[PDB]
Amino acid sequence: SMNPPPPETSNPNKPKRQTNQLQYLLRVVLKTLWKHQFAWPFQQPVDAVKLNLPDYYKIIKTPMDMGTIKKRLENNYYWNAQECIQDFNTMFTNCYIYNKPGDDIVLMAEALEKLFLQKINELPTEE
Ligand SMILES: COc1cc(C(=O)NC2CCN(C)CC2)ccc1Nc1ncc2c(n1)N(C1CCCC1)CC(F)(F)C(=O)N2C
Repeated sequence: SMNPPPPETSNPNKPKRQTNQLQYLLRVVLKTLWKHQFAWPFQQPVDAVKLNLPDYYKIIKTPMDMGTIKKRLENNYYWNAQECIQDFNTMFTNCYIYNKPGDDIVLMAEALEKLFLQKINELPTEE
């Protein structure tokens, strides 16, 4: 089976704004997660072909990854911080859905999610 095209990261027809919360999501949240020792499987779309997972895109219909999230942030693709937060949650929950409790990849996602939740708890108030 083929991989799907990666999620869209740019759309010239979308309105754009910068907010202190979206700036925080890029400068603090994404940066903190990216450098984590368990980040690397989440830094690009799942390549189901390379990984020989023919059923991955049969099961996961809303793929997401931190490479995509970062590009969306850099491109001012998001209008609301909540959109970006949803994309992180989609990434984590896709991992839990496809895989099984206790799997190494799940433990990796769990560590990132812990850190994510800590940083989102420190999200500054909308200015
Ligand atoms: C360079 O990339 C990899 C390389 C190798 C790699 O090189 N593995 C080697 C390990 C040692 N043997 C000897 C050869 C292959 C393994 C995994 C990689 N990448 C990856 N990215 C993302 C996911 C994932 N993997 N998952 C893992 C679970 C276990 C097998 C895929 C399952 C998943 F479903 F796709 C998933 O949810 N995510 C989040």
